[PDB]
Amino acid sequence: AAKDVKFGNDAGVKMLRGVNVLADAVKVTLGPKGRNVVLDKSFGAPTITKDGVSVAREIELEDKFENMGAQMVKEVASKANDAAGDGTTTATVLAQAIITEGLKAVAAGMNPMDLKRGIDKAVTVAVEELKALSVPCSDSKAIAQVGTISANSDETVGKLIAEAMDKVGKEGVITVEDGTGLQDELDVVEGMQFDRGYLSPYFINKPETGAVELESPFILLADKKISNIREMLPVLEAVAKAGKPLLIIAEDVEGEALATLVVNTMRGIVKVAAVKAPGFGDRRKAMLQDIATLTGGTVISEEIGMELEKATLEDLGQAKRVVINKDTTTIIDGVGEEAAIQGRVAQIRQQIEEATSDYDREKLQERVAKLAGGVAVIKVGAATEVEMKEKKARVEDALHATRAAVEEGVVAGGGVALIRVASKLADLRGQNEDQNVGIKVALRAMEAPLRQIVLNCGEEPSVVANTVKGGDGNYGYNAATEEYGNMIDMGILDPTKVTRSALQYAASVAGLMITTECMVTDLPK
Amino acid sequence: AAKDVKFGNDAGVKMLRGVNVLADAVKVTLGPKGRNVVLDKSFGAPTITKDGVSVAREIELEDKFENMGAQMVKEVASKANDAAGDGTTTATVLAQAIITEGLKAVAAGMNPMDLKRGIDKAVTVAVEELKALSVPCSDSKAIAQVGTISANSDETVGKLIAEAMDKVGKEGVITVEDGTGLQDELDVVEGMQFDRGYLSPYFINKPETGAVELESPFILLADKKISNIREMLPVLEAVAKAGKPLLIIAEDVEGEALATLVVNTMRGIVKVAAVKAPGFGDRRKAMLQDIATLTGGTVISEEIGMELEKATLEDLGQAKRVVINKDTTTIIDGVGEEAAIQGRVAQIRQQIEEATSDYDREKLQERVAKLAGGVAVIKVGAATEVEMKEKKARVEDALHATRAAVEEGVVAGGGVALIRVASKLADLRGQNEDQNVGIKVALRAMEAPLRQIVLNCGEEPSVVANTVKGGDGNYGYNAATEEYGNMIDMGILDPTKVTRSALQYAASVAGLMITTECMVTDLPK
Amino acid sequence: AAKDVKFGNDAGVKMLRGVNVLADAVKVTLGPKGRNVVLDKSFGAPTITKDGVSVAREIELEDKFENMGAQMVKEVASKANDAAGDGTTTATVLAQAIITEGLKAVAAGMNPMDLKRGIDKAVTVAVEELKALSVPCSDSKAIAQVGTISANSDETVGKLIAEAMDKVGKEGVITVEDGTGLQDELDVVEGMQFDRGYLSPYFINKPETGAVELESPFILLADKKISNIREMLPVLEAVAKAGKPLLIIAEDVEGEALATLVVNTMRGIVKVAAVKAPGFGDRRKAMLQDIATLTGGTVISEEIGMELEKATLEDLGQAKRVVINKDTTTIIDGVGEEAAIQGRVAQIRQQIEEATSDYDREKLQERVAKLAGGVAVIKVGAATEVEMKEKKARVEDALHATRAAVEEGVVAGGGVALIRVASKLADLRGQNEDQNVGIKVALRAMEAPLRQIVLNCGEEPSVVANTVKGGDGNYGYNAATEEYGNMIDMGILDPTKVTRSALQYAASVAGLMITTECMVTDLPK
Ligand SMILES: Nc1ncnc2c1ncn2[C@@H]1O[C@H](COP(=O)(O)OP(=O)(O)OP(=O)(O)O)[C@@H](O)[C@H]1O
Ligand SMILES: Nc1ncnc2c1ncn2[C@@H]1O[C@H](COP(=O)(O)OP(=O)(O)OP(=O)(O)O)[C@@H](O)[C@H]1O
Ligand SMILES: Nc1ncnc2c1ncn2[C@@H]1O[C@H](COP(=O)(O)OP(=O)(O)OP(=O)(O)O)[C@@H](O)[C@H]1O
Ligand SMILES: [K+]
Ligand SMILES: [K+]
Ligand SMILES: [K+]
Ligand SMILES: [Mg+2]
Ligand SMILES: [Mg+2]
Ligand SMILES: [Mg+2]
Repeated sequence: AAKDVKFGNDAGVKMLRGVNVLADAVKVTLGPKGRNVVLDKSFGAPTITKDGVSVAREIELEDKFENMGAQMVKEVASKANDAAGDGTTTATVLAQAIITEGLKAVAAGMNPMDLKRGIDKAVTVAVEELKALSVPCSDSKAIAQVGTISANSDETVGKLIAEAMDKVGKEGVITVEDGTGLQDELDVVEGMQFDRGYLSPYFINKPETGAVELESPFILLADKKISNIREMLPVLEAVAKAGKPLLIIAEDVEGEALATLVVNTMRGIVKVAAVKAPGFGDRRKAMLQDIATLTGGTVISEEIGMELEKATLEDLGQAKRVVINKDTTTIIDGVGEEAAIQGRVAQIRQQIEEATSDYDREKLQERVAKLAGGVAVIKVGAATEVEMKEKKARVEDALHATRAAVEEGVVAGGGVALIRVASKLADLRGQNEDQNVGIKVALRAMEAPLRQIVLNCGEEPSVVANTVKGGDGNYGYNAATEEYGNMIDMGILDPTKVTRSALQYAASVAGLMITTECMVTDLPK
Repeated sequence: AAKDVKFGNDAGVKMLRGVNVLADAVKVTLGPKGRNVVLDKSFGAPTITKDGVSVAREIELEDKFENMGAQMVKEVASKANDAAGDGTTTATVLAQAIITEGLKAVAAGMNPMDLKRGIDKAVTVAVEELKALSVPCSDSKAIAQVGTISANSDETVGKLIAEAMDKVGKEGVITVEDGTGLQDELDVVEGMQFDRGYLSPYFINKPETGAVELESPFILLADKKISNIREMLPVLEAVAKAGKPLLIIAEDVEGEALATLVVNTMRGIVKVAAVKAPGFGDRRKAMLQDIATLTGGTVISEEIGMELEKATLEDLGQAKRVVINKDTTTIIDGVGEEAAIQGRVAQIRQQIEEATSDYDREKLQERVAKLAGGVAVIKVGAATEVEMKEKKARVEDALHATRAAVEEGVVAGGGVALIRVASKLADLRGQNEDQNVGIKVALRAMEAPLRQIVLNCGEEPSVVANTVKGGDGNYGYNAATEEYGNMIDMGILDPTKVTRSALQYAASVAGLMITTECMVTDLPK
Repeated sequence: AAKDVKFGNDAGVKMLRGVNVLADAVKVTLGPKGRNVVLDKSFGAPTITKDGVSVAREIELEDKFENMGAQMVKEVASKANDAAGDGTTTATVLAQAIITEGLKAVAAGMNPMDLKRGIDKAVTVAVEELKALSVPCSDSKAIAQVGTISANSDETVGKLIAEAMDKVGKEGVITVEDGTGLQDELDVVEGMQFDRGYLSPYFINKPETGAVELESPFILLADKKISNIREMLPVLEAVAKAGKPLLIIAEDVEGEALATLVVNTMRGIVKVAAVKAPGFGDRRKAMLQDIATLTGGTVISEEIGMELEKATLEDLGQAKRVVINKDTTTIIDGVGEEAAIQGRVAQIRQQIEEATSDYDREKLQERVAKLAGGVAVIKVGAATEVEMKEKKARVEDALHATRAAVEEGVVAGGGVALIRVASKLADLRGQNEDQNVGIKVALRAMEAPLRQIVLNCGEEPSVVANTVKGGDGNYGYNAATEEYGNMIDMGILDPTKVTRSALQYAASVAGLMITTECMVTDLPK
């Protein structure tokens, strides 16, 4: 259709207005004193939230160009979310800060490309510096603290997460479900859990959790790669009857075969999901067997001259339920008999005795623990369905944040880490003045998170910012108590990963907008 | 419906306005300092590009007449693209330059036909002169340089392309696919690859790549032309069963038979694709056999009194996958047994020994290399899906440009080649004054590319243009470093083919517009 | 619906405005210096043409009455086109000239009927006078010249046409197809070709060429007229099987039978086309046999007591392909065996020996030549698909014009023939003054073609017209070189047939408009 086309400044003011509406709506929810945002619903009462992502999803503007600016920066939160699962609001205020000053510099006549280069250089060095300052979240105490902090100071949620990770390990699978009513519940189910997700989406039958769930399915344990569907045809049909879904746990399911499975299960033609076998090399085969012993199946390896074509429903393993995430497979309640299973345990138990290497020893103990990984399930307390659904949300977020914290060290929260980094880069320079302005734009935007947190408290941003910059190290402002102190000692930490991600995605989208010269959209008609 | 009709000047100003909107939007993306253009999307964030073609595709104007002018010049980029696969932006700025001055001359009262004749004469001589200045891109170093330059100075992409061409030859087939994650991968697959594309589109089942892809298909190796479908009927039905696609590799598939295949495979009635046999004359038969030995098929030649009717699925060859472009067929992983294949190699290996001619020797070595051409596959590095998808784009373009460079010599880039050519034509004259003005219009437009590249840098076009014209030879302006020097020594080259194409298509469309007296379009209703 | 009704002058000015828009758009394309007209397309770039018919097809006006005038005169071009296949633009400028002055005379109070009578008388005498001046286009040199002139001075196209007519005779069938690429190709295919077209349209399966094309069809050779479908029923069903089309070559297919064939083949119920047998009388039977010997069929004549009912697929002849125009049937590649065919040739070859009459001798040689007419196929050169498609158009038009030239003598081109004729009619008078004005209107309009050709050159119409009228004979203005001279010696000729047709259709439609008193059209609602 006929288009409306805008250039330079005309386009810039439109974009800026669009990012401001989005960022302003989102940033009021930042930190312990975040404010509420009410989102209208077509039916019933409006939604009241302090969740940034929830607000962003609702933002769409009337002016086509302003809407483009809003949808562009909205990409910042979504990418930061996909990558770290937290810090989307932080990423959004960093982006607004960089875009605002960057566009001002452009309007002033500065070279957009140089501005972007300067911003990029500052971010590159800032990230290195962020790593240098990064400390860990390994022990259960740290995990508890981060969990508590991520749960709005709810020490309860903190303990839960810590206990759940103590059961299945901090790398294990953990889920949260509605509670039976009052008092939380934590139980490990099959069963076993290993680090391997679906070999492709679509298998996802429950987009609510973005996971795949199968009930009383058959489990094919093939010790090899599967490229040709032909091999599956015989077993797939055997499973076609008995009306039960099939879980493929092979060394890997490549294009040809995988593509077919995706299409067939897409047409209701037999429900089948595929995931890679745990581990690699030798231990892979040994582990693929542990699953067999657990599900009562039989490994189909070519090493013993076995063919998938010559595989009956008797070779297949089976369990009451199996769940698979983007990167986790959990088999709940397997058919395997305690005789075989417990016997398998005894075997591996001796393996540990004959262990001549710590590495081999560790790997073996990992198997016995799993067989004797599973899935830790957290059932949220209650006392009224409303509160129960709420606490469930908090536990979910706290878990998500703590998981991120465990993966990559931690740094002082409350926006102080970025402020310390910015101060260390005061002498950073580029190839020219415009690049230097870009560097300064980035260092200035690095104070935005702390300033917005303070602003949401009802305090003065410049005063608090000035005071924090005055000290050093982990010295920061505790917005919950409105007292200065050592952020680490007060338990206010952020996973280095979310801080880094927030900054990189903010600078990335900001750089693109700053170097945008023209915009095209449908004519308002 | 009722039409709006415009004549002369009224039509001219409309056309000019339409080409200006398109050219201005496109030309800002020219060269190393090209600016970004933001293209609106109905959903999500806007597209940000420095790619001229991407911008042109989005240009459509409200005023019916202006839109006609935009769509007309848009033909310049598309034809230059189809012919050389690069230089569409260059072609667009040349067209705008020729159209602008040409229409001004017309408004001044000059004869349109003479103006066009003059422009044509200048372009004819300019092309001859361009050939005279043309130098080569034969060795891997040159290929690497061009690749690097086409990849925005990414020496990585440069090395990749150079290595890929070193594997399958600079005339061989090369593809790029998403990487497994971090670090690039280069592997040659079946298999073999020969220079023959689909005998007609439609066979193209994947318009994304504009190629045809078949999985585990049967390969009919007929040593003769196929005109009558009757001959195929028996084999086509044999292939109808077993549910596998068919690849026809005959001496040629003419109208009657071809037309049927296009219609049938068009109705899902058996998937079949046809391509000519590699080479011609004697070597053709020998090569058609190499394919047989590779795919485990049997050549059906009339020389041995064989009929296609009397051909079973046992005579047909077979491979896990085959891909065919506009002019390349690649058979990946053939059923042929290493015994037969490796034996065939030994045969041809002796052929080379008994070779009494270099030509026959070269041709034989070509066969052994292919059997012992295939398809080089480039898997782009990664480190996040976003960057991976981006680098993939660059490798694709760099490859496309380097391929063009390899085909036809090279000339100084940065728009200097056309400037040198223009200076050599200062004394060119026509049959009259109007023809002389046309010649001058063309020589003036030849400076436009260098001027726009400089303008995009933020420098002064006239000053740089003046300085480059001041020197001679490969003396030019390096827009990346903003330093003058020897364009060739700095590695800034353009395939003579893209420069020539850009100029000819620009002059061609410009000539048509300049000689347009009337425009007809639907009434804005 | 409610109508708008206009009378006399009100209607006249509307008509005149409508013919002026159409004629003005069309006439700029007249002659060697014709200008371009740009025609808008709903998708892609506009069409740029110098072809009058192409422009006329696009002309439709908003004002209902003006549109009526445009559509009426548009009938001039279309009829001239159908009758001579050239001179549509010439016919259009003659019509505008006659209509313009004629309507002015009417407005002045002159009797419309007398004006029309005068115009008619002038045209009647002018045509006689045109015949008197008419010279021939018989030898290949003349054919080459006309072809070159009709191909915009492209001596290449001229040679092609000349060679094609040298192969199949100037009365033979000639077609043009896309070339294989670079360099033209001329080959005679079956086969044989005779002067007989489809016995009715509808059989036309390819409206693009307005011809009928059959592949591997059966050929019924009945030596008699076919009125009753009953006779065909048995053979039609035999042909229903084997899934092959049928070509009926009988003495003639009359109403009843023909009507059925048209209806059945109209419903996909068996594809059958019918054409009369070549020649008449005795030679007819002999010729019908030559076709049999060529297609391997059997003539079904009642003379030998044969019935169509008792005719099997074995009696029917057969060929790989057959094409039939409005007045030409060409059988390509017949099944007949070279033994029978070459033997038949020997027979007729002796016939020529025993020939006691030149007439019988000529007729026999015609048969041997055909059997030892066919269809000459011209494959246009190339060097890029665009240029190839263009040159193909030129060859098509040049062929069409040359064919017309060959049929009926030639006269000086460049509009001089009509000017010479007009000068010879200076003393022509009618029954009254109004009739005399009508005569003058017609003689004045006869200068219009030369004047428009000159005007398109950018020269002065009155000066050139005055100078040409000053000399005599073939003295004219060469618009290509802008030099006066002998039109015939310069090779600028027009078939007398197209000039005559252009004038008669122009005067015919003009006469109708001039005698129109009232117009009725739907109310603009
Ligand atoms: N007591 C506190 N004092 C100061 N800052 C705190 C305190 N508790 C938490 N924070 C900080 O608040 C920030 C996180 O706030 P919040 O969860 O509202 O936004 P986000 O994580 O950036 O985005 P999302 O909407 O995805 O949660 C981090 O900088 C965190 O360290
Ligand atoms: N360092 C450089 N200095 C000057 N010119 C350069 C430099 N590097 C590349 N170029 C030139 O830039 C031009 C190519 O730019 P670009 O790829 O943006 O446009 P294009 O090829 O004309 O069209 P497309 O949009 O199809 O790519 C060529 O003239 C090339 O030689
Ligand atoms: N060198 C020439 N000088 C003068 N007149 C020429 C010359 N070459 C061709 N002509 C004339 O130009 C006329 C034909 O022009 P043109 O083909 O443009 O129009 P047309 O045949 O009247 O209509 P159509 O659009 O059907 O072709 C004829 O009168 C022909 O003799
Ligand atoms: K919040
Ligand atoms: K570019
Ligand atoms: K013309
Ligand atoms: Mg958070
Ligand atoms: Mg390019
Ligand atoms: Mg003509």
